Amino acid sequence: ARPGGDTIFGKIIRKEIPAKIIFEDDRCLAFHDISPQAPTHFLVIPKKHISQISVAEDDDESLLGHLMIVGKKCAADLGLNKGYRMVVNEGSDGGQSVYHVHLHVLGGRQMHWPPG
Amino acid sequence: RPGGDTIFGKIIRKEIPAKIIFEDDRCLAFHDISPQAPTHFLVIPKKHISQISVAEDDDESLLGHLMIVGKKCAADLGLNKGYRMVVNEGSDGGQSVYHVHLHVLGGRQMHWPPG
Ligand SMILES: Nc1ncnc2c1ncn2[C@@H]1O[C@H](COP(=O)(O)OP(=O)(O)O)[C@@H](O)[C@H]1O
Repeated sequence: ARPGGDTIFGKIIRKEIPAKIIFEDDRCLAFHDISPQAPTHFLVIPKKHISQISVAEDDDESLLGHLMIVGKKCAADLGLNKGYRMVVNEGSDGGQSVYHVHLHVLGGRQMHWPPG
Repeated sequence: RPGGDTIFGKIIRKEIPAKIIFEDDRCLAFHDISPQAPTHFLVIPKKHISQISVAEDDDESLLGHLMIVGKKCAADLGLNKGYRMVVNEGSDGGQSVYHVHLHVLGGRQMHWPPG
């Protein structure tokens, strides 16, 4: 197991391929999504490879919460003052495509209900 | 006031009924009264945080706890094919109640975009 894991996100974490990075620290990375579904759409990912939220450990609590705090801070820095939606997809019914935990943050338009 | 002045505060205080799934010292999980999937529940902190935008760095572990409780409840609700977790902020996010809440939806295919 490489730092960052074996998915495409591991290449982003290891800087092998570029991404438009909003924030980085020793625990996580936030970057814009290349297939945006809203005028602003970014991802916050842990540097630790957790494949899916369903396999997260109890002591990954802090890390998961950090993703959300980083998300909210990045949303504010990106000017999302009218609101936004955070999404985590799990497995096939959740529409998860990349098996590395990631938090979507979408805003800049009205989001509708249901959320897919 | 502890747990707040929203309907979710009333639920936490047991003043009105809810379809409670799980409780601990710091959070409550209950089925959404307006479900959008065959399983649709909420995980909420007992601490009244109005919205994710005002959460503080010291709330990190509590927020993560909502996600871990959500995953554990999803498993005990039979959701083995997946699910979607959602936090709405503000008007554009479609936030319905100004008390932080994590939605967990599954039991059907969730689609893209997520609203
Ligand atoms: N190299 C990349 N840079 C930015 N976004 C990426 C890259 N590769 C994948 N993505 C995005 O990663 C996201 C993965 O989320 P998942 O929840 O796994 O799938 P989807 O949500 O597309 O059905 C998608 O929104 C996709 O565009």
